[PDB]
Amino acid sequence: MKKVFVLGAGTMGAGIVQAFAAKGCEVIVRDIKEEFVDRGIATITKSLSKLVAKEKITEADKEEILSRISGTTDMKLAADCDLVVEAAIENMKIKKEIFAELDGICKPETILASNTSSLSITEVASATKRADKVIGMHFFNPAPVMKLVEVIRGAATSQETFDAVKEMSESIGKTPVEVAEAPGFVVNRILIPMINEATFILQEGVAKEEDIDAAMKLGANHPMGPLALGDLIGLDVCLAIMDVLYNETGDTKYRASSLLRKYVRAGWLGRKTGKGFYDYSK
Amino acid sequence: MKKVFVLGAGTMGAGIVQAFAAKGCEVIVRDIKEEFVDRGIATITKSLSKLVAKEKITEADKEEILSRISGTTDMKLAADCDLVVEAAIENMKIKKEIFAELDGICKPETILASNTSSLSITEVASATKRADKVIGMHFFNPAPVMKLVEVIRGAATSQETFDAVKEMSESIGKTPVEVAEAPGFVVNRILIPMINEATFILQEGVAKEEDIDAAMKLGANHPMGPLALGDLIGLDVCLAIMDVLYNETGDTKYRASSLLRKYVRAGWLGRKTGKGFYDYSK
Ligand SMILES: NC(=O)c1ccc[n+]([C@@H]2O[C@H](COP(=O)([O-])OP(=O)(O)OC[C@H]3O[C@@H](n4cnc5c(N)ncnc54)[C@H](O)[C@@H]3O)[C@@H](O)[C@H]2O)c1
Ligand SMILES: NC(=O)c1ccc[n+]([C@@H]2O[C@H](COP(=O)([O-])OP(=O)(O)OC[C@H]3O[C@@H](n4cnc5c(N)ncnc54)[C@H](O)[C@@H]3O)[C@@H](O)[C@H]2O)c1
Repeated sequence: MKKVFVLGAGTMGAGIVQAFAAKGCEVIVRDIKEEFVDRGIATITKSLSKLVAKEKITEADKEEILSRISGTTDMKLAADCDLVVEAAIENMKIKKEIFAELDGICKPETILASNTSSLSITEVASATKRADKVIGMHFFNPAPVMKLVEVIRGAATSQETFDAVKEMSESIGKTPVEVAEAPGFVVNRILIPMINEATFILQEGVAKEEDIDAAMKLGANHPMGPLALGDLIGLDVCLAIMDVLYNETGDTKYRASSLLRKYVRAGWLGRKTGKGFYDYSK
Repeated sequence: MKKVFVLGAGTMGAGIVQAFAAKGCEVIVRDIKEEFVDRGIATITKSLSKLVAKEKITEADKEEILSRISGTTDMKLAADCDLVVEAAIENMKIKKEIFAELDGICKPETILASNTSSLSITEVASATKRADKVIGMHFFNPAPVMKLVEVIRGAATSQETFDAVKEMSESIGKTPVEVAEAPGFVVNRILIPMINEATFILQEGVAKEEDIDAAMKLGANHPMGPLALGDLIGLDVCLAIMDVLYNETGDTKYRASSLLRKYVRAGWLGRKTGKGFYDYSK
């Protein structure tokens, strides 16, 4: 599978597109308006320049990756691609429309994959007549660098479809891991409550921000502490993920701290608002 | 603090002996049998050679260090020490008696600190009449190398004992962090439940061992995955800590999985037994 259709062209779409293109795939990327696609492309172009300045790749590799990527708003261009990776907005109604339409359009061979962090693949695939070829392909930000893809098997995802997505992932130099679908998969299910735990510690006056983080970094060799990491993932995202784990499981274990909900209601979302657990400046 | 008494010639107490001595403190290490003390002094000795091999230090340094360390099995030898660091077995009734004993032996100014991961500094302090001078000094294995020390204030630990242990942590080149005593402090309170969650992920069929650990390594940039890390800490230790956190809080969030109890009951404790989540060799 060398021809890849990617829907959406924000952070993860752009990153995913680059990931596929950088290892020689032909990639079409589809967004809604035309300035979105352009942005997605300029995003990727800025990222590759950062790789050239690092002397990680040549200016020629950059032009070549770019040469492998095309923009469109036409969903019909999906019809002859080997893999679709949907990385549009995290809304179930819409993902179900996208996947239905994609079911109509694409040849019967095409595998259809979502990059959703928090929505059920099984539920998405149920909107199609291709459940055996719907699958989750959950990448990690920034997708061109991070080597993991959680490969999320829905209830009806075939062995054959999993094996194909696995080889496809290795073919672009990523390490796929098989996941029977469950909330939070593996990574977010471990990582996020670890961040929520650091909010509880703080809320219960056990220790202060800088200390909680130094402790995780020096005591556990984590490259960044949990609170900084929350500020970096976004506190709204952290909060939404603890809510999904809690609503899906009914398990009081995944209850978010009151302090986290308050920071999100203040708009203290982290870096991207210049304030979360830490105050930031440009 | 010129002079340090350490209880325990085991893994940690040997490591803590080394951490102090190697920065020029005198140290008296006390265990309950000579064999043990000997074992301990050999361990510092072989660890100091290793440094020597890589020209981290020369022989004169090594033996200069070794000359600062004396062994004993008599508690009464703590009478002139400036700081005690108790790293004996994790058992309340024993710690209480040690600390009662130390309170009788030591000059009024000596600070009594414990390296306990899971017992209340405050309860230990109440077995003495010098609660203001009792504190936890929680090091990380290997104590020579790992920089962090969680400094754990009991309810009655004074500002001046805190300030003193802080300066002393720094003076041996460690980074102290202030902790108001609560179960699991900071590090283990985040880290251990993370390993327990991975055991839950495994028990519920979500994904297999190696995949869980590649996920956390490649998806979150953690230096090791949590299952391997559990095997390294010892699953008996993971379980005990989840059990303290659960009995101390009454919160079901910290309930250990059944898979964890089962592995512990099989003797599959980790590397130390040659088998935990993974099978090991030599
Ligand atoms: N760090 C992360 O953002 C991250 C990591 C892993 C997974 N995810 C998941 O990836 C998905 C996308 O997240 P993102 O961060 O790129 O969001 P984003 O908001 O930055 O980008 C979403 C893009 O999808 C486009 N879009 C909306 N409706 C569309 C449609 N019908 N067709 C084509 N494009 C459409 C939008 O125009 C937008 O450009 C979500 O499912 C999210 O849960 C995100
Ligand atoms: N990784 C770790 O081992 C680790 C890390 C952080 C904290 N701790 C804590 O530090 C303490 C020691 O654990 P360890 O791993 O070194 O155990 P260990 O079994 O390696 O050594 C404990 C030593 O204490 C000795 N001992 C028992 N009763 C004693 C007494 N009354 N006086 C003097 N010595 C006595 C034993 O002879 C033994 O050699 C525990 O409280 C534990 O929770 C351990």
